[PDB]
Amino acid sequence: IVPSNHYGPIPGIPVGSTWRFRVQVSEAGVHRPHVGGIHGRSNDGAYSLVLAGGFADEVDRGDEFTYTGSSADQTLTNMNRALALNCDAPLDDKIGAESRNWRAGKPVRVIRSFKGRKISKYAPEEGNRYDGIYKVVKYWPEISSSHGFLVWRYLLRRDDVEPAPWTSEGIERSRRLCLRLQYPAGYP
Amino acid sequence: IVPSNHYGPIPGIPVGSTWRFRVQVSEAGVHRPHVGGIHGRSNDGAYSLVLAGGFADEVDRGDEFTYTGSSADQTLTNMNRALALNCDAPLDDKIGAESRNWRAGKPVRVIRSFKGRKISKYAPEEGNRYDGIYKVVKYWPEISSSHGFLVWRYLLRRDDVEPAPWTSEGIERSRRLCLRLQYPAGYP
DNA sequence: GTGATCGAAGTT
DNA sequence: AACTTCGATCAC
Repeated sequence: IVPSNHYGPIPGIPVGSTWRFRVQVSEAGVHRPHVGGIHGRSNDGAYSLVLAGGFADEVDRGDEFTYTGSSADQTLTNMNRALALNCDAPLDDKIGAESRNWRAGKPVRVIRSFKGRKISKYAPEEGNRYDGIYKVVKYWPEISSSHGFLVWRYLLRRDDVEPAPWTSEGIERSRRLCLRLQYPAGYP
Repeated sequence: IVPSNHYGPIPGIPVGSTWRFRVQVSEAGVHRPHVGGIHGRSNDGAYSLVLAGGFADEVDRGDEFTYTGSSADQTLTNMNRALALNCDAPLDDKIGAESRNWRAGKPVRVIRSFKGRKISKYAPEEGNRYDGIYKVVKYWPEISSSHGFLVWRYLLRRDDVEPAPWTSEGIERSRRLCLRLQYPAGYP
């Protein structure tokens, strides 16, 4: 339906949509990789990402959250560099950079998984929930507090006309459209 | 239908049956893990295994083949110990052991994947093929020729009344039962 | 085809 | 519930 390098929201899929399995999200076109947390291209940008609480030192305030790139020190390559390119700022592989106009940054589809409940209060009760479009305000390398190795950190800030699922308006909208947890066809 | 610790062939499923994906094999009960190559229990034995050519130094003569346990030296624990228990011989975590009566060993369901074509001429053209029951003749630790680290090796020998799929009789049987590559229901 | 990956079942 | 584990997809 849509190309793999599609930026922005997927047509016909409103914020609050929830799928049980990652493969459902892949077939839906929201997040193509079956396993990988980040969908993007190293010489273009990042198209989507998933919060599944993989890092104990990550935070989540809903409108803003931190993200970590994918036994050794991490580097700004592949998906990490892809995510870095979305930031409206010159690329800096040493100390990172901060966007001058964060809203000018490339749009990123953000999906929160229930697995993130161990680090995030905004994680859904079940499955994987599309929470909308976020943008990279800044990024920088740092030593991870959870395993002592260097990791790349990213700041994501929400910029979407669609109301957040945890907000009253988002609740009213999710209820209005009867958005509920969808299992695969004929699931036991 | 059957317990997870079931030894021997799965009822109603003849040798030569082929599925495209591992998940099909999991749901069929032939090999429960979705990813893992070995299905067994560390304090009981091994129930099934998959040949997908993961090790370049493995061999396959059809009736007999070598298998390797799952950056560092391997140990005789978990699935490896499980596979070791199937051998009719005292457990030896130093130099391994050789069965006195290999036919007395515990039965192991063996599934060959097309991925094994790079090392095995017996690997199927497509998907994953159940080739029947094998038994562990012996096992021993050795330095892997493909990455220089210590690995545990296993010798499997076929003992099944059902004819092998590559044999004339197995061909005639597979043809007779119209056994062909099965895709998941409603696959594009 | 080679290299990469915040997924699900099973065992423990 | 934590750990172990020879898939499926898309990026290069």
